[PDB]
Amino acid sequence: VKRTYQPNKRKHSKVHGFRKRMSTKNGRKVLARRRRKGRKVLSA
Amino acid sequence: AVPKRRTSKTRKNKRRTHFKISVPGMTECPNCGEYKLSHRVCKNCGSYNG
Amino acid sequence: MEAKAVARTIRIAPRKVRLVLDLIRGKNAAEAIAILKLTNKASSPVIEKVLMSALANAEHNYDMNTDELVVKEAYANEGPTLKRFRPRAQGRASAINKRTSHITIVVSDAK
Amino acid sequence: GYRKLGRTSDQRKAMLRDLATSLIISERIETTEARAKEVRSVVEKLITLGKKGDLASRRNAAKTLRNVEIQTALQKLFGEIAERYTERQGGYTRILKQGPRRGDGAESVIIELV
RNA sequence: AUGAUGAGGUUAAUAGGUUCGAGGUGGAAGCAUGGUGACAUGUGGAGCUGACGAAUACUAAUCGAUCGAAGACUUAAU
RNA sequence: UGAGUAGCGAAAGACGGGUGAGAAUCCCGUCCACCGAUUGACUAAGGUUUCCAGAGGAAGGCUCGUCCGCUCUGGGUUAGU
RNA sequence: ACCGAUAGUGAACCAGUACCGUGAGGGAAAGGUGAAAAGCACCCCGGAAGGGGAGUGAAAUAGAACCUGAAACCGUGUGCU
RNA sequence: UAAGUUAUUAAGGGCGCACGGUGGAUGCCUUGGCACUAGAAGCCGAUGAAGGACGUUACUAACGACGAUAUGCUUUGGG
Repeated sequence: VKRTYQPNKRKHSKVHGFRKRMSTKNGRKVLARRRRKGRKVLSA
Repeated sequence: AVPKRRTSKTRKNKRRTHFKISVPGMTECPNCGEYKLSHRVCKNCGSYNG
Repeated sequence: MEAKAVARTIRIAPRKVRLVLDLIRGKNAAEAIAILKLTNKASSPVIEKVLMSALANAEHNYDMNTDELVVKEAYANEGPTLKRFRPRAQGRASAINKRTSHITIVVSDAK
Repeated sequence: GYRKLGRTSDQRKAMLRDLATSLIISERIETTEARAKEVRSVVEKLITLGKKGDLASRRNAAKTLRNVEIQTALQKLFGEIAERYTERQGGYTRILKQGPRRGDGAESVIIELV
């Protein structure tokens, strides 16, 4: 049975990485919203 | 099926009446001096001599 | 006098130890030792070591003769359980209690 | 059958050939009571073949032993094991109870050649 | 099912083996002879044989330990 | 409480000798058994120290464990192609 | 004329962390020996764990599973039935 | 002999008390929170920000402090 999560490094960093979030305008807001919370992992 | 209703600690303690073990059924070996199981060998230093 | 010995947080369920503690409660000392030696139960060696400890405290801690003592008391209380799990079918998961016990033995010379 | 031992017919026959060979090699082995009551009837019928001593007996005994070295287990039979019981009739083994064992509570016996 | 209930525990036949039979299969290994050979024939209804009948202690039921009575009171009769 | 109840996850092990407080379950050995267009050999993802040697037995291991993919202590990855 | 560790911040603790999700995001639970560590030298049973003494202490059912220690629940002995 | 009546047994159970275990309520305490008052202050950044990664001690796993001058340096006052 093929499950929903197949791990992959390139896709993970190319969709959810810092550069991808710091690229668009609602990704800078995600970082600005995760920094305020105090999260120790902003993007990965 | 599921129990319809809880079991008292009277019913439980009654039903555990015959749930026990018995004394091992042992004799005294007339060489070792110590105790042993009848028809088995002397687990202490010794033999059977049957 | 009475001597006593305890073994705390023995890792055996208490109602498995109470089965073999009931065979030796009341008997003599050298008889109870052979009973604990010649029984199939897994809790026999533990109770045997606790009984030998209570028989050894009597010779040294309070001087008395070890050929007269009788097992005056022998019981097992509960102790802190351990909480483990077992993952069953369809995502569920059931509990597992790893019980422990405290075995106490008191030997007296009848005086 | 005579008595089953939790093994299927094939695994049981193999286990009995194994046990009888080990017994005639070492001459006293520690096993379980229920198997000691079954090797009793398989080793005693091999010493009868060893006491007959024909060539048809070597070949009808070769089909119940295993091929292990020591001599071979078939040469120890027809030699020493068959020379010492040349006047004894029957009762070539003896089983002794030792007691239950840890882990199974299975009565472990010793069986040897009398 | 387990126990229980039956046959027995050395002053013994209860089981296993071992000797002898019943029933089963169907004529063995080895050798000899006849064939180029596959094979056939002879000794020998042979030889193998779980549970069935008889006998024999050869081996194992050793040594030993537990439970279990002294018989209530009235009345009539003798 | 249900209750010492259901289960203990497809399958062939037997003995000998060790070690040890303790062995059906650990180490060595002989016999047997299983796969063999695969349960064998090599590598991409993906895991990320799980690899090795010396010690350990509280918890994990559906039992045991003197053992381990677990705990402790020291190590191990070498490019002009 | 605010709370007093189920309260008061989600967080009196090394918490926005174990973790859980592909991700945006969600989110706990965990306080207290003693006045001073004076935190049990030494002897005995045990392989160790754990005890029983003897000592520290005003107190050891104060021994780091540390103030007090209750109810459900689990046992051991017994008076009447 | 006869007729009749009655009792001890407790495998186990019920109630009452004595002594233990479990578990962590309650009492008392507080390293920290909540809601406010009066007075500073109400921006930092291309001279490289907020926020972080990696490192630094005789050991160092982590937290604070710090930055190849690294568990910190000089100098002027307090002590």
